[PDB]
Amino acid sequence: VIISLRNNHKIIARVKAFDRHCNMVLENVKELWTEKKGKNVINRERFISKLFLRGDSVIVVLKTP
Amino acid sequence: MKFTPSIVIDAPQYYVDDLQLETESMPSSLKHLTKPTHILDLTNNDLIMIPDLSRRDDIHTLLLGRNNIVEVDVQNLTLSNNSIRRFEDLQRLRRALKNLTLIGNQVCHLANYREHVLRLVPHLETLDFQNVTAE
Amino acid sequence: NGIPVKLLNEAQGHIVSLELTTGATYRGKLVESEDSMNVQLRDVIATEPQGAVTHMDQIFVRGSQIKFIVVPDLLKNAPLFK
Amino acid sequence: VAHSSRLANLIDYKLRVLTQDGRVYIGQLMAFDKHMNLVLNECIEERVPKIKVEKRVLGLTILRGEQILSTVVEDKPL
Amino acid sequence: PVNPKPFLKGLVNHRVGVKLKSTEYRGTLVSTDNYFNLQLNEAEEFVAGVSHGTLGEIFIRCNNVLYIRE
Amino acid sequence: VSTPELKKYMDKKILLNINGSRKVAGILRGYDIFLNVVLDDAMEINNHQLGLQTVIRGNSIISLEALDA
Amino acid sequence: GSKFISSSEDKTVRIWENQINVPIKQISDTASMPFLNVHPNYFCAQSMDNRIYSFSKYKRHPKKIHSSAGYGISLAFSGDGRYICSGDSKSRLFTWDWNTSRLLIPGNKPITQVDWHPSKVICSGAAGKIYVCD
Amino acid sequence: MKLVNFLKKLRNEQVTIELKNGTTVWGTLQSVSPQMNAILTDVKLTLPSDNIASLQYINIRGNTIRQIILPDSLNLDSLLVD
Amino acid sequence: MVPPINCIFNFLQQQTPVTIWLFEQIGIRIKGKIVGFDEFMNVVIDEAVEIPVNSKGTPLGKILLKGDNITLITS
RNA sequence: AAUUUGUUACAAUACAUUUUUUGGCACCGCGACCCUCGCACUUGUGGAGUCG
Repeated sequence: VIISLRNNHKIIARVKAFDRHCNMVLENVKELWTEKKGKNVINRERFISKLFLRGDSVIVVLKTP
Repeated sequence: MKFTPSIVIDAPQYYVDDLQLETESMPSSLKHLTKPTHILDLTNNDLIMIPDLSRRDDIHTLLLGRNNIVEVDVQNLTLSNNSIRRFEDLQRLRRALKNLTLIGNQVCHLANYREHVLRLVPHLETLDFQNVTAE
Repeated sequence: NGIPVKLLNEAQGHIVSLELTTGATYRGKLVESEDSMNVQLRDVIATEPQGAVTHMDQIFVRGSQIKFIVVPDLLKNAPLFK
Repeated sequence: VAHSSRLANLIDYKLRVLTQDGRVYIGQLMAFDKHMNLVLNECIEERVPKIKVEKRVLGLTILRGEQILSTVVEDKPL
Repeated sequence: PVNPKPFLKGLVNHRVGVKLKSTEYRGTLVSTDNYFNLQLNEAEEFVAGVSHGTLGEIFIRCNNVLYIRE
Repeated sequence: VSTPELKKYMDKKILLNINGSRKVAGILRGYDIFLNVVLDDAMEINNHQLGLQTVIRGNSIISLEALDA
Repeated sequence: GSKFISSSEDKTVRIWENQINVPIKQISDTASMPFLNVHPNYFCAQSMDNRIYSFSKYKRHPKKIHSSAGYGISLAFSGDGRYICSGDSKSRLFTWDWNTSRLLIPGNKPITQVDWHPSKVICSGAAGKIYVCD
Repeated sequence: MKLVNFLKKLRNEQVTIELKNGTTVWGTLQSVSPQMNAILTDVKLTLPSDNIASLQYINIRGNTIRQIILPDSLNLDSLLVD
Repeated sequence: MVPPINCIFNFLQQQTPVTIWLFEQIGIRIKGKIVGFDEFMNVVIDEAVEIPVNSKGTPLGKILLKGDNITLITS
């Protein structure tokens, strides 16, 4: 599943935990953003094995079948 | 009476009139202060050389009054009443520094002492409690 | 209950300084304080974040938007802490 | 610095403190809170303009936890 | 007579659009709660009135919401 | 829990300094424990009044500095 | 000392100190202790389902599920299977086991209580009869 | 149910932590509060293209911590048990 | 004293021209008629109109604007 | 020639919608001049003129 986030981070990851706050424990984690000081165009993404996440960050979660 | 870790740990610690530590023949073992002081008072000791410091990012004021400083290995450096004798011995201060005091050092009476300091340590704005002026 | 709150309450009467989220420092006699740091102050100067200062009478401030409060150093002595 | 468990156990230690605006408050923690508000004994706000450390001595300061980011130990007691 | 929560309840299984703290959305509402978190199907991402992408099945977090509309 | 003691400021014109470097004026008519303000209307700071009476939300208030003493 | 001995369905036996009002000693070796009896040697005989111990062992196959101590150091054990298990107190040996005749249900045959006089035995039974064993 | 509990259970772990302002923080979690206030030891602060700054002890606040990057080896199901 | 809740209720009863300001958003305002009431500042407001502020008029339908992002009311 | 028991007090072992921790985040000073000689506990501190 993919998650949109406040800081422009598309978090494509496998969900493990879930709560009232929409905090999440994540496996198989693959974030997507862009380190870019203007004018520039770069698209970057990194793999992380295991990752805890805070809920205020979360804007919209989505499920791609 | 070596400057030791144990010595530093029982030393008066307070907020001065900045965080200051109240303090010896050789400056050593400063690691134990843990870079927690803005000022260190080393007045009235027997240090010969201003050297031996660890990396101390906090330290902005060094009061080194009435010691025996004859050689130099930070915004304010007070060296009043020490033993610096040659203009060339003050050269290492060019690599630092806005407030500098070297009064009561033999070097003071050397011809052109003030102009020499000003040209070699241009970052100093107040020298011996007098404003470095443009002229 | 919060000891900082208590301290603030104690500081009532005294001339506290007071910066907000905006970064607009005030100084004045602390008239009233509440559990939520809802401060009122008298005879209060008001510095702009850029620099300029403005005198004003009886300012109210809501603790939410308060950043930090400076209290006079006499309160250090006694007798809230122990 | 010592290897503490909590903040409460390290009361009265000289503290570096960061806040959301980017200022750095330094001073001894006199008292803590349920919401991490800090009383600081001899507080100095240290700020950095967009160069080199600007410095302001405050005094006894109540500091709101909302704005607090993180606290670090500057030195030992006394 | 019409409060908000009941309106929200009524509007389940119907088209809705959401603005944020900004980008517009467009999708059929699945369900809602007291906190005003959302779950939508056939989500279309109106980037300032420009349907950039069609995500489909989504869950919007409450605090980023601005307003609901048909 | 406790009520904001604004009974001193009741029925006086106040500069409600509000979120986003904005302002409001007007005479104070009421309030609550969340510090929402109900006030008989005035201008937004050259100047232009909107409304007969106005209600400002609690969160939005930076300050409510008294115009009258 | 301990002036009160107690036995509970948590399968412990406590030796109480009443003046201070707290347990002096705990005896956990039982795996509910439904009966005790005081030897007229300053000790106690404690019971459980299959194992009758003593406290300052007694050989028992399953007797599960009262005790009485003669002044001659004979230790009686009433069964719920209707068997009367007599012991010596010193040894732990079981020298006799009897079976009562129910009455004029086979479930109703058991021994609810029992006592010795100040050479005779008196056992109330669940069959609505008292029996006197000589 | 609670992730707080899970967090608490995670003790003595050398972990990276990511903040709302993007600061990467390499340290050993000695403890965490019920409200996610992280208490680290052997700490290393780096920004997301500039030099590093190391520190012995850091108490970071719960509201700031965006993502705690967990250790390499971890049994998650077990942790999730009450 | 006139509480905020009471005021809101009155407004609802009336059905009058309400002009809402947005929290941390200067450029936009809303203009409609209050239909709903909540325990929090949240309400439903049918026949709403989005407005770009004078540093014209834009189309908008029926809306509930969420309580957290409200600032001003007038009715 | 410290140990146990009882009583009293304090502290520790709950939850997201406006005041804290479910975030509205991200992309006076430096040149000049001249005034004041005053025993204190401090927002700040002479004035004219130029530079930022």
